[PDB]
Parts: sequence; C-alpha cells; structure tokens
Amino acid sequence: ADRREEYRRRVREKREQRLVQRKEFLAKQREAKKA
Amino acid sequence: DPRIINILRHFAVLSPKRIPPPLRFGRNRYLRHWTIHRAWLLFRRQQREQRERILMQQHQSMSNACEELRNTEGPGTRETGYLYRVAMLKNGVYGLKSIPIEYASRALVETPGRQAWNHEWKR
Amino acid sequence: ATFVPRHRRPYQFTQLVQLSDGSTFTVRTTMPTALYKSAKDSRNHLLWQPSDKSLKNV
RNA sequence: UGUUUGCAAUUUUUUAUAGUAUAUAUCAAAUCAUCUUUAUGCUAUUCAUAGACCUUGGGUACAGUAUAAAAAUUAUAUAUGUAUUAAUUUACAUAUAUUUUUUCUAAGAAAUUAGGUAAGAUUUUGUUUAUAGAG
RNA sequence: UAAUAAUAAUCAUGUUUAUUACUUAAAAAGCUUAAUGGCUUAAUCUUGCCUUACUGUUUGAUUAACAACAAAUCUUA
Ligand SMILES: [Mg+2]
Ligand SMILES: [Mg+2]
Ligand SMILES: [Mg+2]
Ligand SMILES: [Mg+2]
Ligand SMILES: [Mg+2]
Ligand SMILES: [Mg+2]
Repeated sequence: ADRREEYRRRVREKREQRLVQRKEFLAKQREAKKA
Repeated sequence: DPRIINILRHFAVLSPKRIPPPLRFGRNRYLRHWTIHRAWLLFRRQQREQRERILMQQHQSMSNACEELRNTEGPGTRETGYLYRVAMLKNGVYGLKSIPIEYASRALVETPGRQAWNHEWKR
Repeated sequence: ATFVPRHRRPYQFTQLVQLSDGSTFTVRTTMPTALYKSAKDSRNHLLWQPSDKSLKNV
C-alpha cells in the first residue's frame, strides 16, 4: 500500500510539472502564429 | 477424457475429506436450534393429530351409515341387508380403471393456470 | 468401533416449475435453472387426459 | 486466545479463592483438523484530468430487507506496451510458466488376509415374486 | 359447553427411513482344505487399536491317551 502511496504521490507530483511547460509551448504557438 | 475429468471433479468435491465439516454451535446458538427443532416436531404433532382426527371422523361417519344400512328393510320387498350387501362389494375397486386418471393426475399447485376451471366441458 | 458416516450431498437449488397449463409450483433439485418451463407434461397428454378433445386428433 | 463469536451445556484432572468436606473459577488431557487478515481488495457513483471517445487517479457510500466495506486475498522467472521516479523502483497489462492456500483426476470406485482384544451387526445359501436392455 | 353410558382408535414430546423388545420350522451359506459334529445368545461378518503365533517353571486329566513305553492332546498355577 505505502509502496503505491509514494508512486501515486511522485507520479502526480511531477505529472503537473510535466504539463507546466505544456502550457508554455502552446502559449508561444499563439504569439508566433501572429504576423 | 476432458469430459470424463469433469465428472471426476464432481465426485471429488463430494469426497468425505472435502465436504464441509460438522457444525460447531455455541450455547445461545445451540439453544436457538433446540428451540426450533422442538417447535417443528410439535407443529408436526399438531398437524398429525389434526390429520388423523379428521380421518377417524370420516371413518365413523361411514360406520354409522353402514350400520344403519345393515338394518334397513327395503327398498320395497328387498329384505334387510340387501343394500348393505350391495354396498360392500368391491367390483372394479382393485382393477386398472378403478380411479379415473383425470382426477388423480391433477395434483395441487402453488398458483393456478391460465384457466383454473373448465366450465365449458361437454360430455 | 463402527464408523459414523457423513452424508455426501451435492448442491441443491430451489426451482420454479411451470407446467403446460400455466400453473406453477416449487421443487428442490440439483440443476441451477431457476424456472423450468414444461411444454409437454401430464396436463397436455392424452394418456392422462382421455376426456380432453383439444388433444384428441382423429 | 484452536474451537464459531450472545452469555457458567461432556468426562477426569491441576492450580487459586472462599470455606470446613463442599462451592465457583481456572489448567491439562480425551472427544474434533471450522474454514477466522475487521480490511489492505472489489463494486457503484462523482470530479479533476485530455478532448472526440484516455491514462493516472482524489471524494462520496453509514450497512437487519445487513453492507461497496471480502464467495475465499500467496509467491516467483522471463519478455513486452504505457507511465514513473535519481531505477527493470513502482503499478498496470498481458503471454510463458513454477508456486502455497489440499480446494476440484470418484479408494466412502479397487485388494475375497484367516490371529489377540473390544464394540457393532445376526438367515447371510437356496427357493420364490417382480423388475429397460435381459434370453 | 358439562355430566353419564356405549363404540372405535391409542408404543410415541419424537429430525417415520421411527425406535425398542420378543418371535420367524428344517436344510443351506460362512467358519484354511474331505467327512462328521458344533457355532447364529458366537466359533460367522464389519470396524478400531494391536501381535500373548509371549519367556521360564508348573498343576490336574485323557475313568492311568494310542488295551505297553516313547513322540502326543487338553488344562491349572
Ligand atoms: Mg405431521
Ligand atoms: Mg438370498
Ligand atoms: Mg428376464
Ligand atoms: Mg475365524
Ligand atoms: Mg480385528
Ligand atoms: Mg493306557
């Protein structure tokens, strides 16, 4: 149980970090679209 | 073989070494069954005495009828005992067509059929 | 030391039996079918119903 | 904590207390392999979470018409897809197997075992009635 | 509803597959092998646990074993 605790913890802990830069490159895809 | 192995597995669960063990009751559990076993065998005694009381009353009604009939002169010039001697004959009682199969085959049921009774039956 | 044997009984279900007359009653059996419909039985047989004309084909 | 989970229920014995020999509790043995995770898993619903129907997951359930809250829970070797983290760590998903839970190939389906002792059974042969294949 | 009389039924506080006791000619079956006798209330059958199918000595008998002796058979402590 606690072996899966830190797993569900670490996985979700850095999964949000994974998509912190997913927002970024999708953000520059807009200002780069202009002009 | 595969179909026969399936049979042998059915006989394996019925093995004396695999069937469930004899029950193990505590006291309050043993006394609750002792109370249920004592009421069932009492219920059966009541149903028995009732069942056998009605049979004795039907039998006595037959006896009182066949005792009067044994001392009746008639009808008309027939002597005493005629009707009684004709009622005690067992012609056809122990043959093949004694009890009609339409009556014996109709055993009881928990709920009736689509047509419980047939009033339109014609000879 | 006479052995005291134990009963070896398979699993038994409670089954509803519906005859051909539509009547129903409950039985105790080893088959797992909950409802057993009977299309041919004593209620639909000429040997048991010698006075039923519906079943009489001449 | 062996013993069925609501409560002095079998036999004898040990120890202790009260008591002047008894009384209760307790212990052991005999009789019997009843299976015991109080939940860690499963189930239903909802939400985050992508977005044209996905993973991973966070809450919810209130239980006598008992209940989602155990209908039966182990462990390992190889390889793979996903994802992971500082890891072939972890979980997931299979395939290949090997495994404990003895719980699923009928010995209560087999062998003519002939002495001692104890218990239990007491016409088993033939004749005869009937009984699918069956004479 | 009660009393009285008569008649019938009545083992049943017990999971009716009841149970229990008694009874059921003789022969036969079975009991290591023929025949005879015996056993059915056990000497048969079934089951449990067993190996006394033990060691030494010894009593009384078989009208003082076999009309002697010996090898024997049964039995006691
Ligand atoms: Mg009754
Ligand atoms: Mg016979
Ligand atoms: Mg024949
Ligand atoms: Mg013998
Ligand atoms: Mg023996
Ligand atoms: Mg002499």
